[PDB]
Amino acid sequence: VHVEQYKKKFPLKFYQEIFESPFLTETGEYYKQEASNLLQESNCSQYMEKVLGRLKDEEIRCRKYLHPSSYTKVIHECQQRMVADHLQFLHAECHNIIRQEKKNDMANMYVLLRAVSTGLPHMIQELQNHIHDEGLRATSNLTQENMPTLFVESVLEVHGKFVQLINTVLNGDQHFMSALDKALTSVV
Amino acid sequence: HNIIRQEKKNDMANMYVLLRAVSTGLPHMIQELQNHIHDEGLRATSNLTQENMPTLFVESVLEVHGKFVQLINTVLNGDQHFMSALDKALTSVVNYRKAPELLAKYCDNLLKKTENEVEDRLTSFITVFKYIDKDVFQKFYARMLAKRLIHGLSMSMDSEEAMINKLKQACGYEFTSKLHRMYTDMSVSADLNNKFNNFISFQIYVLQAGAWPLTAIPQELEKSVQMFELFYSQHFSGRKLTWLHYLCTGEVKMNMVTTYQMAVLLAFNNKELQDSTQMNEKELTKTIKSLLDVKMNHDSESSFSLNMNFRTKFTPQEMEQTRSAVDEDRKMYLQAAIVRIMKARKVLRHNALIQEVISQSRARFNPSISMIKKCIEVLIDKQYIERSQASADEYSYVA
Amino acid sequence: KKWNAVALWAWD
Repeated sequence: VHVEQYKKKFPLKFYQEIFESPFLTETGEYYKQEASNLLQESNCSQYMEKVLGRLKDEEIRCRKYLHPSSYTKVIHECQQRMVADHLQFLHAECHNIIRQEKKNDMANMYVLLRAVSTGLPHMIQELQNHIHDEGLRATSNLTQENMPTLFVESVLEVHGKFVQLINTVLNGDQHFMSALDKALTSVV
Repeated sequence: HNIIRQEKKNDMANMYVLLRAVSTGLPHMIQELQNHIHDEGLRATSNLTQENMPTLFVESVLEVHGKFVQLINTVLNGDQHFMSALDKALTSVVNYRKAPELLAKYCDNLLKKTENEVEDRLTSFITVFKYIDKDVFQKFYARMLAKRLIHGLSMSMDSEEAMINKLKQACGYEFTSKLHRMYTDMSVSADLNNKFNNFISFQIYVLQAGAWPLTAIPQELEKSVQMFELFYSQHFSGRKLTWLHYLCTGEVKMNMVTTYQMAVLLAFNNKELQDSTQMNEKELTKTIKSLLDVKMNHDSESSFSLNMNFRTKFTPQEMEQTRSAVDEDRKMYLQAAIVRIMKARKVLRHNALIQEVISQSRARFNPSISMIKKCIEVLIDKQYIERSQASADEYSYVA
Repeated sequence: KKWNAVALWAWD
């Protein structure tokens, strides 16, 4: 940079000419092809933990040798080569992780799909489908004396249990609030 | 002093009116009486370590209330200010730094073996519980509730329902929503047995969902074992029928009754038994220890012979688990509460956040400073919190 | 005789 520092316009062009292009392309190629082995290796959850751990290190690695005006572009392609390649596999197997819940799994899952574009919409409807199951359950087969009391004593718990998770495991998001409301506007 | 350290009721009976008339006179006597209240309760309650010790503790807490209510309602006309002193003193004689666990032991002994006597004695119990500051009482109780429900040891159903009915009033449906499910099952289980008896003794209990804290097959059994799925063919669907072989038991005609050593006797009474384990050999070794215990002539690796020398009828780790089993839910609820509170206000002080979360979640758990200290670690791990770097006291919305 | 059986309905 220093040699063309006093070159009034185009301050950083030579840096792009001699360094930026090969360091971008070859490193991206290697980092993308390395993930294929780990994809072949282990489970989807294990793979997600792997990719998160690898994503954590590259930020610290990056700051050691670059200008401040290049923090954003590298991680963009680094993300794409990691997630957009297997977006199909990630959208698949969303079941059995929302049909039950070990909150670590989709807790890891949320950020990756929030980063990549168009990933989120599927999970919204996926959660909405599972919401109804409770409410279509434990509310039917209820015909007895003082039956109005039990109905209201069962509607509220669906809101109560499901608000905590959507406000704890996954940071609060108005989109997720919209799913719960629509599901609750069709159980009573 | 010397008029409240003892009591000739005429003296402070005269005293009360004069200080009620003049301003600012009353506050001193409130704290003065409060100081003397503790002395009893810090006395005659200590130096009490013996057998049946939970009974004596509750048989000593109540008398402090009993004696001191009469005087504050007779010598001195009833005054809510004086009521406040007694309560505060009583909210610090049984919550100092075991008793919350002792209360469950108290309830355990009474119900287990007159009904009016039982009700009268249980009436006094509800008073003490209101002063306890409760997670252990909410969780620890179901454990010996289960052992009374099953393996026999079940008392008059009326008393079981009365305990629930009285406890539900104090804290509503929220506190005791679950336990209403357990007792209803046994009435249904008996009715459930009656209908499927016609499909033909084998009697069977069902358990509701997984809310209960409760947690090779014999060659002659399959005919009835797989016949039970005809009950699914009848009225059930998609439920995983769970033959939980660990805890269950049964009176069977071997020619005791817990399935561990009945599974042993399935080959004993009749390598080959090692294959029949269908489990790790350490558990079977425990079951052979059960044999070695009393009156059972093994050739002993697992080499066995018979004993011709033949009743006719055949733990700290628990609370160690319970100490942190509740604590996990405490950490989860602390994370929840943190998210809700700092995402709602967005401009509050973080020490004021500590106080506000203390106020909001006081009923759920007893607040602790260190847990609040360690809240931000996981949030900053994913950088979930938009942690206000200008002032950590002030906030910014996470999105 | 009488096997004492208990089984929980799970994932109805």
